[PDB]
Amino acid sequence: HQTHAYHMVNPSPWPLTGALSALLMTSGLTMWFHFNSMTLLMIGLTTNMLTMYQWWRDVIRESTFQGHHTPAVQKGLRYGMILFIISEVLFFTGFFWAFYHSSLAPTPELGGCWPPTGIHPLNPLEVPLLNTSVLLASGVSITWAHHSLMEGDRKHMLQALFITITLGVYFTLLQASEYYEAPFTISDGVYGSTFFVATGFHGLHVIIGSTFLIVCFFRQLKFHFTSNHHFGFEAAAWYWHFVDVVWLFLYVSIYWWGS
Amino acid sequence: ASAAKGDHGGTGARTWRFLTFGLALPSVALCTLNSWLHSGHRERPAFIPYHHLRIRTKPFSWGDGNHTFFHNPRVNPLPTGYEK
Amino acid sequence: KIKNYQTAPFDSRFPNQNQTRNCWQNYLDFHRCEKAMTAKGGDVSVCEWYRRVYKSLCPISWVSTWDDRRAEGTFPGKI
Amino acid sequence: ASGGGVPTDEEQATGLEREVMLAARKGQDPYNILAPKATSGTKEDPNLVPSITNKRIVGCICEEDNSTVIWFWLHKGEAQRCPSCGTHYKLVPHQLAH
Amino acid sequence: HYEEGPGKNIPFSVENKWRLLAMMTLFFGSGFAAPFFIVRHQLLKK
Amino acid sequence: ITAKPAKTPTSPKEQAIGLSVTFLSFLLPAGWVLYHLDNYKKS
Amino acid sequence: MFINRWLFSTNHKDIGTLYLLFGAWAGMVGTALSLLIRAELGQPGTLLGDDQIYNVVVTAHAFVMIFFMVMPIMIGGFGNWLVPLMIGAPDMAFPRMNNMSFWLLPPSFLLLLASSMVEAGAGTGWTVYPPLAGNLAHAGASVDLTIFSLHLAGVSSILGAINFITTIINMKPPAMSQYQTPLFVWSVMITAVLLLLSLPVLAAGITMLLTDRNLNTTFFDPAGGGDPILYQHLFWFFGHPEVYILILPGFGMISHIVTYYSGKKEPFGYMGMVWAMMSIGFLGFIVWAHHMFTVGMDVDTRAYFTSATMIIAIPTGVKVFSWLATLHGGNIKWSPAMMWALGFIFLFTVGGLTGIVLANSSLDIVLHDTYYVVAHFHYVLSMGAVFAIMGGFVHWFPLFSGYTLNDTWAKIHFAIMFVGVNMTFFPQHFLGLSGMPRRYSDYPDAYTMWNTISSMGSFISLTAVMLMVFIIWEAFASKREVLTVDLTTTNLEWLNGCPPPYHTFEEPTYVNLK
Amino acid sequence: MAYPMQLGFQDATSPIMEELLHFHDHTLMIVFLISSLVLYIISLMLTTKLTHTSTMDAQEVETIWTILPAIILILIALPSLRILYMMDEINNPSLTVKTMGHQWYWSYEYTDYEDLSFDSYMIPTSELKPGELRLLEVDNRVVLPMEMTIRMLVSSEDVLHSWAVPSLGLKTDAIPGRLNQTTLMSSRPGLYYGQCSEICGSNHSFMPIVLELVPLKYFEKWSASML
Amino acid sequence: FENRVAEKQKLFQEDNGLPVHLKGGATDNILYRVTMTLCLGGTLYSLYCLGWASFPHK
Ligand SMILES: CCCCCCCCCCCCCCCCCC(=O)OCC(COC(=O)CCCCCCCCCCCCCCCCC)OC(=O)CCCCCCCCCCCCCCCCC
Ligand code: HEA
Ligand code: HEA
Ligand SMILES: CCCCC/C=C\C/C=C\C/C=C\C/C=C\CCCC(=O)O[C@H](COC(=O)CCCCCCCCCCCCCCCCC)COP(=O)(O)OCCN
Ligand SMILES: CCCCC/C=C\C/C=C\C/C=C\C/C=C\CCCC(=O)O[C@H](COC(=O)CCCCCCCCCCCCCCCCC)COP(=O)(O)OCCN
Ligand SMILES: CCCCC/C=C\C/C=C\C/C=C\C/C=C\CCCC(=O)O[C@H](COC(=O)CCCCCCCCCCCCCCCCC)COP(=O)(O)OCCN
Ligand SMILES: CCCCCC/C=C\CCCCCCCCCC(=O)O[C@H](COC(=O)CCCCCCCCCCCCCCC)COP(=O)(O)OC[C@@H](O)CO
Ligand SMILES: CCCCCC/C=C\CCCCCCCCCC(=O)O[C@H](COC(=O)CCCCCCCCCCCCCCC)COP(=O)(O)OC[C@@H](O)CO
Ligand SMILES: CCCCCC/C=C\CCCCCCCCCC(=O)O[C@H](COC(=O)CCCCCCCCCCCCCCC)COP(=O)(O)OC[C@@H](O)CO
Ligand SMILES: CCCCCCCCCCOC1OC(CO)[C@@H](O[C@H]2O[C@@H](CO)[C@@H](O)[C@H](O)[C@@H]2O)[C@@H](O)[C@H]1O
Ligand SMILES: CCCCCCCCCCO[C@@H]1OC(CO)[C@@H](O[C@H]2OC(CO)[C@@H](O)[C@H](O)[C@@H]2O)[C@@H](O)[C@H]1O
Ligand SMILES: C[C@H](CCC(=O)O)[C@H]1CC[C@@H]2[C@H]3[C@H](O)C[C@@H]4C[C@@H](O)CC[C@]4(C)[C@@H]3C[C@@H](O)[C@@]21C
Ligand SMILES: C[C@H](CCC(=O)O)[C@H]1CC[C@H]2[C@@H]3[C@H](O)C[C@@H]4C[C@H](O)CC[C@]4(C)[C@H]3C[C@H](O)[C@]12C
Ligand code: CUA
Ligand SMILES: [Cu+2]
Ligand SMILES: [Mg+2]
Ligand code: NA
Ligand SMILES: [Zn+2]
Repeated sequence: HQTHAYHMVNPSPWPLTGALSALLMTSGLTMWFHFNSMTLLMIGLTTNMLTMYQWWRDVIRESTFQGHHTPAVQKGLRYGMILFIISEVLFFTGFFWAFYHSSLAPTPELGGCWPPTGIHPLNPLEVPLLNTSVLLASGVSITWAHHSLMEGDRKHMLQALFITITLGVYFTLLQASEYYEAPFTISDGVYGSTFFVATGFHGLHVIIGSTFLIVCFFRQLKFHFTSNHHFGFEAAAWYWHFVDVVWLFLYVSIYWWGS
Repeated sequence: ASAAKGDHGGTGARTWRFLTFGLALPSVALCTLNSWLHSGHRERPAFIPYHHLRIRTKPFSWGDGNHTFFHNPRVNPLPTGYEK
Repeated sequence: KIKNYQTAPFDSRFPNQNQTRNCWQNYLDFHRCEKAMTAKGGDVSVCEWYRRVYKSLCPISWVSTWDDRRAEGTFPGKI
Repeated sequence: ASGGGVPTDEEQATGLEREVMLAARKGQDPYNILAPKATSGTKEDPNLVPSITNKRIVGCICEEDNSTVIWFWLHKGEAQRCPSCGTHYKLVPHQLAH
Repeated sequence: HYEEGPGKNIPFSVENKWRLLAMMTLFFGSGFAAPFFIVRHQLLKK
Repeated sequence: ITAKPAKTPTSPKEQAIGLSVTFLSFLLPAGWVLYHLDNYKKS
Repeated sequence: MFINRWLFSTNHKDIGTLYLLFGAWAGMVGTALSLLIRAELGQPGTLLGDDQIYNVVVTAHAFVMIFFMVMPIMIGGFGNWLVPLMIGAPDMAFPRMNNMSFWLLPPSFLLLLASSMVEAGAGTGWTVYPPLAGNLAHAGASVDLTIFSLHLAGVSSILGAINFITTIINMKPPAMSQYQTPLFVWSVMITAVLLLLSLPVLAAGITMLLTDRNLNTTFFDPAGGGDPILYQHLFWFFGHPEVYILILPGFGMISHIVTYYSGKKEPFGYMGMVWAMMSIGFLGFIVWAHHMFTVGMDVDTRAYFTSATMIIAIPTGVKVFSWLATLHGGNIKWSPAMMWALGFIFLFTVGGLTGIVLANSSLDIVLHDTYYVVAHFHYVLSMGAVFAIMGGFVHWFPLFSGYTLNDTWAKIHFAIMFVGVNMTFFPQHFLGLSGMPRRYSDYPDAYTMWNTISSMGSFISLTAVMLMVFIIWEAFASKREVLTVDLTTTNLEWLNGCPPPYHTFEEPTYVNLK
Repeated sequence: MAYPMQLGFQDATSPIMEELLHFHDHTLMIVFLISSLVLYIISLMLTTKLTHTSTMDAQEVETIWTILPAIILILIALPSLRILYMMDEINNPSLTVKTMGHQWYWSYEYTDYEDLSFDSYMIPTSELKPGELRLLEVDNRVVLPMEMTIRMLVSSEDVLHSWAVPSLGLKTDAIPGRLNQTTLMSSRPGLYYGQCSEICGSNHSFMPIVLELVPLKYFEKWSASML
Repeated sequence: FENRVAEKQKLFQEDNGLPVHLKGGATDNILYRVTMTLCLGGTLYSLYCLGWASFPHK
């Protein structure tokens, strides 16, 4: 028997399936980009989803069902998530660097101005502003959800969490429409390049964040969370705030100042 | 800042719900009003075959290789101009 | 007249190793000037200085490409 | 405005999480979450080192703020002394799980 | 429980030093040979 | 550090064999490719 | 049982072992590539072909040595094996995620070998600068496979960094503060922080290259208003921290080896060593443009980068002198590990000083893209990082295996390698000052002497690598089991026997707070 | 150019390159000093049976080995920065010449007065005339007037390249879409060599730079004849 | 809904020596075999594709 509070995880096949799924997706992308075939990519995306599902399922089994998450294990998970979010911030930073580098010294090919000649930016006061109020609102509602959970109120936790998710979905739908309606494309020089790749990666994070919240929603439905132990929910909320903050920077930099 | 409201005697669940329905959602309602108002399809600009736009260094891995992923015929011209 | 040009002199507006904007600025200036003069009924000879400077600094292929674009109606710069 | 329906740790915590939670309520530390406080470390007042076997590795921080930690196995039996500062440690074996 | 101790905490067997020599030879030899053959591969394409 | 005597002593003869085999596993494949280098360049 | 243990592992020692195996194999690949480079430069004229095939070799050599040999061995191998043991922890904080960090490497390696197999390979330099790396000058899958290889290696290292930082911060005995943890543990944590912050920038940059190559973006394409120089900034923002990521764990192991073989219970000036590694880590984030002194930057910017780069010599100097001060008054044990450590101290100092010569943008104008830079980095990497790896390997091998090496053979191995690396790289300083450019398959006739000598030196090094393999075989073939190890009171990792059991610290250590 | 078995820098052809030679001598002395001092102290620590294994105090000796290195860094930076700003001084050139990098050769343009331009390729080894340098000779040299301040502008029309002439202390990257500036000034007539200094593909090793420095009078007649 | 966490806790703490990823029942085994089969097969296929792409088709 162990006399420390840490978790010794059972030998697992997920790390391997995750690694291989990484190989299938990258290989798949290469086959798609060059040998016009999505077969590998399809299998890769599939094993990847399967790996994530089973791995996080096991984490739920180990914590909610088996009780391996002592305060020390939970403390470690907190550091893990904070560190993960920091690396995501640095990833976005590279894209904001690319944006500012291009926009601050427009080359002659763009007409030596920003936005480039021939680019008609979206009005920041229209959908982009709506998108901003949607994310900020979801930031408030998820805080309501957290307080409800900690005060032991099941119904209101579910209500607030639902509202948060709906808002995330609303943002996603609005952004998808904005993408379709935009007179510029990803191929429209560095403007389109920075615009779509930055907002595109942000959009992907919104989808990941929403998914994470939805997972919390169902775990909440099944009574997994106690008024005091609910790290999965706390992490999703932190991640959600990150997504919300990245948007505010995108909005201020690309949509507003960059127009 | 401090906003222009007050509470702070104890920020709890009732307070955050008060904010969700009394400030946050109403703000989203107003912006939704404003947006679904200033919309209306704006007259697509004359096409000019600028060399820094409609970039094509390699065909796209989909369709005929010449259409962007979320191509909108109405507002997105091809390297050769708007579509039929 | 007031010329006797050897090469483009130091320009305090572009004192660094990157001279891309110096070439570009002078090319724009000359073509802007040339337009104002040919328009309002005047002589392009006043625009001479900019033509000498841009000719000295600018790579032949750049001037060449920009000329082709002004003709095609695709020159991104404002003239 | 309010209601219930959310389980508590007291009602739902299980496994090791529950053990740590219950032991902590009785003021005990079976899972070594806390740093033990030192006795005077003399021959008469040795540092009591709990263990569930007949030996445990002891790490001695001789003087407060030393960066070097002195490590050694403390065996069951007569008290042993830190090879560096000589303070005494005595193993007090077994149990934990009833 | 997994085997513990010298020669038991590794993915390869050290029971027979000659079989071991063969394994190590293949292992390290394959790594060292790879670039030479990849080079040969690139020369024989064009 | 102290250690017990070799459980399966490797004699000088055995060491020459292991060393030779080792050196050869590195040298032969590469040597083969490098030797036929001209046969590769133009073929 | 075999698959459960080696494919589904959740044990830090077994995972560390997988890492050392991967890294040793990668080392052979990197060595073969390096011999191909020196065979080509061995005599004037063309041996392999034009610069393309040659540069695909130079590129892979660097990626293999850096991402597949050094990082896996130091951080994945030594890090996983030693860190939990040195803080008395039962395992890493995320033992299952730890296994994925490992398993992402073979796929990443496979993608690298693939890129060299398809088309004409990626002959771009390990820096992968566009437009040469773009879809026009390097059309085809090669550069894309290279980018993907980096992505996988990057995810592996970022997850590994999160694991190490969490483990080191959260799993030490309750009484042990960060100022009571060994210097190797400190070196690994600082390295993890640099990895955490720098790799995402590289990921951003290479993703932009991928989209320029496949989705018609123009981040680095002037035609769309892009800039090739933007890529350089993004790459080097990661690139400089990366070199400190490659040396920090080495510094950590050197501190343990020198302390140990000096018969000392602790390194001289512990807090000064911690301060030095933290300062170097910090400064390593604000000096990147020293890799861009000829791209055409403002003079003030060049003046700043020259100055900021030089400052790194101060904290690095404190480490050098502290290692010497650790030797001072010691009962010196002339073991093979100590020999690697002493060679490290001197050779690293030499490479570090030539790095200070290169910091001067004025001189760098003439030295940039010449063999003087190649000489600098091989002294710090092929002598510094590699010597620390060899020293740590011989020192800890008995702990990992339970067997001892033949000390005489290990000393012979050190002697051969020492002559080989110095004969290989020392003449390269001459080639650099006299103007021989980097990445050339052939050179003007005047450069023949030094290139001939350098290539000969590289063969001596090959002989040392082959000998090393034999030596490891001899250890496993003879089976001399370890009995006793000295100084275990200040080297906790040896306290559970050789090799330690699968499960260590099931019952944590006892540490009074006082 | 470099000669067989050369140890240091090619002889300085311009005042700036001379400057760097002296700065390098200065720095190298410091490098030799510190590396030999470290080698010495290592041998000193390892050659005595005397021992002292107890705790040694650090906050005192650390001052010395923090202040000394800081001073030495300043002694390197001062002359380094002085030369850096010197290379940046306004000088007002008499001539401007542009060079475009290409895969794999350089083209030159002297467009101050006439529109003169030409390509510059490496002379194949099989076509070298007796006494000519393998990998270094070009068909058309960059004729320039000696003892005059010239402005060189560098760019590229494809991938990256880098225009270098060691003897003059020059190296400026050739980046497409960018126009990099550097000044050249030879104190003597002659032929000065350099090679492409940025990996650019298949023939990166084979696209040299050859400068021919002659008196202004010959430069002018050459320009005319070259139209 | 009703709280059935206690049932799940009993099922997953049942001393059957099964690793957490299979401790749920026969479905775990199926999903696992599906995942691993796609992973391994997909990997073999990728090796095939690499072999294919390694050679020129002129
Ligand atoms: C292998 C080829 C050698 C060719 C030698 C020269 C032939 C000269 C002919 C005929 C000589 C006379 C006529 C020509 C004079 C030219 C002066 C010149 O233009 O001047 C500049 C030149 C020439 O500099 C010289 O004036 C040569 C200096 C050589 C120092 C050698 C140390 C060698 C140690 C062991 C042997 C080498 C391998 C191991 C090296 C280990 C690292 C140093 O270029 C350099 O700067 C090269 C060095 C770059 C910097 C390395 C810095 C740290 C190095 C060593 C510290 C060791 C301290 C302890 C003391 C040393 C302890 C071991
Ligand atoms: C860690 C990094 C590393 C290492 C160790 C080496 C080692 C060597 N490298 Fe280098 N090299 C680079 C990183 C490295 N290199 C980089 C980054 C580049 C630049 C690429 C570019 O320009 O894009 C480069 C470029 C480069 C060039 C210049 C190419 C050119 O400009 O055209 C040359 C030329 O001689 C060269 C030679 C060598 C040689 C002969 C060795 C030899 O010293 C090697 C000897 C063998 C070993 C040291 C391996 C030992 C380690 C093990 C095998 C582990 C053993 C197992 C256990 C102990 C578990 N390298
Ligand atoms: C282990 C890896 C490693 C490490 C630690 C370093 C450390 C340093 N490097 Fe280096 N470097 C590389 C790997 C490494 N480097 C690589 C791979 C490249 C080429 C990349 C490529 O282009 O592919 C390179 C390139 C490179 C350049 C670019 C040159 C060019 O391309 O033109 C420069 C520029 O300043 C430089 C500087 C330095 C400096 C100042 C240090 C300093 O950190 C060194 C500090 C150490 C000391 C100074 C010695 C000890 C100190 C004392 C004994 C005290 C007294 C000292 C003084 C008072 C001076 N390095
Ligand atoms: C123009 C750019 C554009 C891009 C911008 C994009 C986005 C903007 C940026 C950020 C916004 C995003 C999300 C913010 C919301 C939530 C984050 C979660 C924080 C949280 O809620 O933290 C809590 C407490 O603070 C704690 O952790 C404190 C402990 C922290 C531990 C982790 C840190 C360790 C890593 C290395 C240490 C650094 C050392 C500092 C000294 C160095 C000197 C140079 C949780 O507790 P815990 O871990 O148990 O710690 C115990 C301490 N009480
Ligand atoms: C609805 C909002 C949410 C955005 C994401 C949703 C759907 C797109 C699919 C995947 C996107 C994920 C990340 C972003 C990657 C590239 C930018 C895509 C952003 C986007 O969707 O941009 C679109 C371009 O689509 C394109 O090329 C996209 C082409 C799709 C192929 C994806 C390419 C895959 C490359 C991925 C690289 C992976 C490397 C990541 C590494 C991470 C760290 C290691 C914009 O459309 P457009 O018609 O040009 O303009 C509209 C005109 N009416
Ligand atoms: C095509 C667009 C798509 C739309 C956007 C997408 C997603 C949004 C998703 C979901 C949110 C909407 C409604 C939530 C529904 C039911 C909540 C049920 C509980 C309830 O009725 O809550 C009540 C308040 O809610 C309530 O008025 C409900 C509150 C509704 C608020 C918004 C309405 C605004 C009205 C106009 C005011 C504007 C003026 C501005 C003033 C300045 C602001 C500072 C309080 O009651 P109780 O007695 O204390 O509680 C007992 C336990 N339930
Ligand atoms: C941060 C706190 C420390 C404070 C120290 C200051 C350091 C960085 C912040 C300063 C950034 C703004 C400066 C811009 C002002 C100059 C405008 C400009 O023009 O700079 C431009 C680039 O700036 C650009 O993108 C700049 C892009 C950003 C590069 C900086 C990299 C650091 C980012 C990583 C940090 C992670 C932080 C986590 C976030 C919460 C272009 O370069 P020029 O050379 O001019 O070329 C023009 C030529 O034609 C003529 O020579
Ligand atoms: C179309 C949609 C597909 C897109 C792909 C990605 C899809 C979904 C990603 C969403 C992430 C879902 C994560 C679910 C995690 C569930 C496991 C969980 O939440 O596990 C919790 C621990 O946290 C934990 O491991 C925390 C686990 C951290 C996971 C967060 C990581 C986000 C993943 C991002 C990956 C992409 C990176 C960006 C790309 C550029 C369990 O502890 P508690 O909650 O305290 O419970 C215990 C109590 O019941 C006791 O009484
Ligand atoms: C070109 C395309 C390239 C594609 C590359 C894709 C690479 C891999 C894809 C497949 C990987 C997905 C599988 C799920 C991974 C979950 C890891 C996780 O959730 O790990 C957790 C730790 O990290 C934590 O918390 C906090 C950290 C959460 C990390 C989530 C993992 C996401 C992986 C993507 C990372 C991208 C890096 C972002 C910066 C660019 C839990 O740790 P374990 O050791 O398991 O358990 C410990 C037990 O005590 C739990 O009870
Ligand atoms: C790091 C996380 C990111 C990982 C990588 C992201 C993966 C993105 C997948 C994109 O895949 C797709 O690609 C297509 C191309 O194969 C589409 O089909 C399409 O393409 C065609 C094939 O030519 C046409 O037949 C159709 O009209 C259609 O639009 C398409 O719908 C979409 O699903
Ligand atoms: C950079 C690392 C490389 C270091 C240098 C390698 C050292 C020498 C290795 C010996 O290698 C070989 O020697 C041969 C010649 O001596 C070959 O025989 C060949 O040559 C013959 C005899 O000349 C024939 O008998 C056979 O057909 C044959 O192909 C050849 O196959 C190869 O195994
Ligand atoms: C059934 C459950 C009550 C608690 C319980 O499960 O016993 C109720 C209470 C609150 C939840 C609801 C919240 O009021 C929020 C949502 C509001 C509705 O418009 C749709 C469903 C909605 C998403 C939720 C579904 C509903 O079934 C929930 C889950
Ligand atoms: C105060 C701190 C920690 C001391 C401790 O708590 O033990 C110590 C550790 C290392 C010391 C630093 C290093 O010794 C390097 C520098 C040495 C000079 O003597 C003074 C400043 C100098 C920058 C030191 C300042 C300070 O005393 C530091 C930062
Ligand atoms: Cu042009 Cu190298
Ligand atoms: Cu650097
Ligand atoms: Mg360069
Ligand atoms: Na050659
Ligand atoms: Zn003590």
